[PDB]
Amino acid sequence: ENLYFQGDLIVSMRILGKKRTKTWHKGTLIAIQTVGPGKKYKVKFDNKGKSLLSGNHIAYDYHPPADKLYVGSRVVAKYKVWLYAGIVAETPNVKNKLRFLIFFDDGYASYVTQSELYPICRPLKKTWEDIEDISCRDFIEEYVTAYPNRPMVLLKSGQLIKTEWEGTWWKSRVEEVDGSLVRILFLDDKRCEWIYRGSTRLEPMFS
Ligand SMILES: CC(C)(C)NC(=O)[C@@H]1Cc2ccccc2CN1
Repeated sequence: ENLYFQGDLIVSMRILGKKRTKTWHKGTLIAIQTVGPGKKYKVKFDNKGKSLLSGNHIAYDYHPPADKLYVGSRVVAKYKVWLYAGIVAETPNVKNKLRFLIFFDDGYASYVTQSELYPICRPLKKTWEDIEDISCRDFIEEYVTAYPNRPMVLLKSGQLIKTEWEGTWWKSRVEEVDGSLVRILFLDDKRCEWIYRGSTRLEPMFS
């Protein structure tokens, strides 16, 4: 069937849709289609290109209130600028200086503000199940289900550790810490990366 209304969605509303590039872009919801138990959402992007999308591949073009965001919520967030999908790993608290921690679908982790977040319209029941990379998907499942039990390594600036990159271990140094993230300096390459303190890319977490 062709619908005009479906839950809180209405044909003609402005929305965000996931493109094949895996970045998300503004468009208009031009149709809602049911095929038995299934639903699909036709989006006309602002370049005139059209996609027929599942409801987990559209997001509202507003920032949700704090009380609708949980650990495990499926969101689109500003990725450092593209909009990219992720999972809420932390909500605002004193220890994170009132920010949201996002685990993006590619494994990148970043703190963001409410104004950098958008809610996915029809998330899956197990919100991680549409994470394409299986290693990332399993990590998020474990993290979200185990929460608030979160093993993390306690690290201090100047500390020498081994960090993973491209499947091998590298000599590295902790440059700074920000909440649940650590900025690692790869010593040979002389460049830095922000990494989650519970990541098994930090050899102390792996071992
Ligand atoms: C862009 C980020 C994520 C900082 N990565 C890099 O710049 C990588 C980091 C790295 C680590 C060990 C050995 C070689 C390399 C090459 N550049």
